[PDB]
Amino acid sequence: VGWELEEVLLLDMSLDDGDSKIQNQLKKLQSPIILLYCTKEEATYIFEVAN
Amino acid sequence: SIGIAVILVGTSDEVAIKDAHEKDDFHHLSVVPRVELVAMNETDPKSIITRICDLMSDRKIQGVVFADDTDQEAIAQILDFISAQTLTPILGIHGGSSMIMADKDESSMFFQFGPSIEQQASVMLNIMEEYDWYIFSIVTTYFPGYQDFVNKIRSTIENSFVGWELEEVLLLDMSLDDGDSKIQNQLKKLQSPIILLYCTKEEATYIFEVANSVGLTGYGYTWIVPSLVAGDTDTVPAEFPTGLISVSYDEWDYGLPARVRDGIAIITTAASDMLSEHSFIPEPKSSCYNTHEKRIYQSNMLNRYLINVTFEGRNLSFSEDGYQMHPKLVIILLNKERKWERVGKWKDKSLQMKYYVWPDHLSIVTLEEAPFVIVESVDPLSGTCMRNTVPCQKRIGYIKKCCKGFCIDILKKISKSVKFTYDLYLVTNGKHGKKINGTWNGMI
Amino acid sequence: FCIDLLIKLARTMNFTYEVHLVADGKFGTQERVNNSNKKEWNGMMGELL
Amino acid sequence: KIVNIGAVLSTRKHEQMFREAVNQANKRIQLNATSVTHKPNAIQMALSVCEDLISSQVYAILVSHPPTPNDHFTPTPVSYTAGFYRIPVLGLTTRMSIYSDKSIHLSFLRTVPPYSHQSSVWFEMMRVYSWNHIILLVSDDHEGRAAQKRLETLLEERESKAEKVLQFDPGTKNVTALLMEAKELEARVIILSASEDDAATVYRAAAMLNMTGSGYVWLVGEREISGNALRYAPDGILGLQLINGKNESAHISDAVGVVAQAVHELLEKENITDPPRGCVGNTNIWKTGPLFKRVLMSSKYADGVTGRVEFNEDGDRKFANYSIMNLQNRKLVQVGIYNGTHVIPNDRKIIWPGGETEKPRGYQMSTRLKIVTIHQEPF
Repeated sequence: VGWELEEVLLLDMSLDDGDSKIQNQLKKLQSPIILLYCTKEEATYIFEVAN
Repeated sequence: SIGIAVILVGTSDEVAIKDAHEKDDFHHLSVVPRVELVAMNETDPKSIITRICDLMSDRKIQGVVFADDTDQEAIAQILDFISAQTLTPILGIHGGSSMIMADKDESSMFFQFGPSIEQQASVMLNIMEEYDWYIFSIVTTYFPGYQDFVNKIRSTIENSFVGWELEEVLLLDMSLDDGDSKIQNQLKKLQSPIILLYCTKEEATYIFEVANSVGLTGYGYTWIVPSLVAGDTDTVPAEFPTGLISVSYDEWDYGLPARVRDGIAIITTAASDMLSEHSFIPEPKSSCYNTHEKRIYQSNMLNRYLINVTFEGRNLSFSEDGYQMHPKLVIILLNKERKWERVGKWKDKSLQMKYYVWPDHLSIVTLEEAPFVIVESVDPLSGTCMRNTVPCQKRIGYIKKCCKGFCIDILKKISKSVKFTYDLYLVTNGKHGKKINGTWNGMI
Repeated sequence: FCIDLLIKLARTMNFTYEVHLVADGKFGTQERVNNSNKKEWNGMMGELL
Repeated sequence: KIVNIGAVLSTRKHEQMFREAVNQANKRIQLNATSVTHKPNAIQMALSVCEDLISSQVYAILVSHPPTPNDHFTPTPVSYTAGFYRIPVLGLTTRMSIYSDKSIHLSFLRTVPPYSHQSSVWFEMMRVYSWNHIILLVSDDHEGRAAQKRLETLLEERESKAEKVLQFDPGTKNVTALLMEAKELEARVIILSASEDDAATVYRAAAMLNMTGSGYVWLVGEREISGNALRYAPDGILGLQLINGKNESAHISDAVGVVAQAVHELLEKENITDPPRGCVGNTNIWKTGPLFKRVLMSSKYADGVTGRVEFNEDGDRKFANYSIMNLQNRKLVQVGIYNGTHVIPNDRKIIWPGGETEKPRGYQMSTRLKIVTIHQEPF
């Protein structure tokens, strides 16, 4: 079945003042469907960064 | 004689300007220009007002040329009264007096050395034509020129056969309180490589900051922006993305001594034609007291001749609204450091840009073969390159042509499959390839 | 054929008409015309608008 | 401190109320009044704005209707001269739409709506009377273009357009050429946005083209139902009027109150800079001025003499109220009202142009058609 994958992009928590680069990293995400995998705390941080 | 009172504000080269008065040659027109130079600091508008009328009653000057260094827009508005109440021509050659105001008085004699927002929009489309950029997007605030800016762009799109695709005309209102979420909601519809922004200089930093929150400010984008946002090119707020394109006036080349010379010429030759055709010397009441009784004498005729002026083969023609029909504009681009560098030059609807190629992306060589790579001249039906063609260059004589063939159609299908950009160019050193003295020439 | 169809249209829609041929003699296309620098239709298409 | 709020108003008698108006606000940290009459000469008017500022250091300026019948150009000397320092100026009795642009009039707020805001009345009146095909008779001036520009925007909101937007040069004596084109148009609803002088020419021609008969509707603003235009307007002119536009004292009291609330807002802030002492060398732009102007729009009055006083984003009035006259028996009798959100017609009926009691449809069908054919062999 036709499957196409856009990005497997990884992003970091432990980096201090990493908000600017984590936003810069998330720029490459253009696909309409996201398969997220992180902690519940990290999910809000990702969602607020995507916010 | 003609009374002209060139006024300089702030720091300027008065001696250099005074020399241009001697170099001003209008013997053929026989204008007798009585040019007077007065220099005085900006101070207050009452001083600005009282400098003219008091000096008007002293020499009965016919015209005024006003120069400035400050970027206060209020100077242009104040200069309209003396152009309207006193019916005396006023030239906004430099500074704040050259800040083009869209709407003037219906009887004002004011004229300015600047481009209109429709003229800046037209050249912003010539930049995209030169490099074959056809994807569009427009983002405007509630600034008063937003209606004219968008209308000129939309009209120019449909009046030409060149393929123009306008995605959205996104409009953002800054009056909202805590409307960053709302301003982001509208701004999120932006999905075009090229964005034509029109707002105040302050708003652009706010816009770019919100776009910074999105983060898609500049990576392959090329924001094109009028000179309103650029403002003082010395001060870059560092929130402007690198690669910004703006259309500024020729401040680098046309210095104050150059502009003052044109100011004297424009007033003089306008009166000479009236002094010859109409043969009536304009001598209005120089006093500013009880101007209601002074409206019997009207010099609306001089407005006609001031519009159409020829000087040294340059069509120094204004508008009924006070712009310049044929201004000289330069396209300024942000460099890697926060510096505006001139890249282009627009004059008489011609774009003499110095960048032949706009700076993955890779370069590709090509030859001329019968069914594989056929090079043709630029398309005359609509301009540039038509369908099924790509733009290719050749050097002898750097000329942009259109390339098409079996090999190119392969390149087009490969390019959007491998997801890369390219710029073809034909061979000058030879053909396919030959090893001469251990050296390779041509495509290989 | 067109005029016979036109007469039927008038009877069934209760209107009168004034048939006049095309000044240009052409059906209609979008043209550049650099003299005026404007896109306009020519002839039959240009008489409707 | 001694916050100065002095105005520049004509009608010496009205200025007496301004002193009482300031004193009333004080009873409600200090406001001082330095009202000065209007200089008849425009050039002398501009200097007196800052010359009176020398001894006052005023925070805002109020301008009103002068004794002269110009009714425009009066705020220009007081707006640009004060606009150099970003001093907010209040448009007590000015209705021209030129003062609605921030680029040219940088610091100006209007306590009355401009003439170009009548088209908000008209567009909502359409759905009340079920009208969709209209004819616009705007003029070539900026005032005529502003009315056309705003009316068109509302029309596009409903996915509808005006049938024709005929524009005529102001001061034109022979307007029959313009109205000649408007006769063949199917729309019988005519909207005129001209001045009082230009309206007379339109009315004279429309009378002799038989356009004032039955089945015709004339929607008209305040300028063309008064003065010279009223003396030639036909019957059934569905005019418009402002409740208290000509009353200065109604607006001064509300205007003074609005600035007083912003004065309280100005009490607490960061880096408050007092306005320039005079016009000598104060080239500063009064950085606090934009802050004063920005908070002056957001300052909404809970009550007032003329109801709630709200300022638009462009400084115009918000949620105003308009009165719908009607030239019944040569007498303008109100047959409706505007509550700011929708038209509330009066109990009495409307006598339409031509004396028609029933509401005209305002539309027609040509029936006679022009048909263009080409020469084709079988067709």
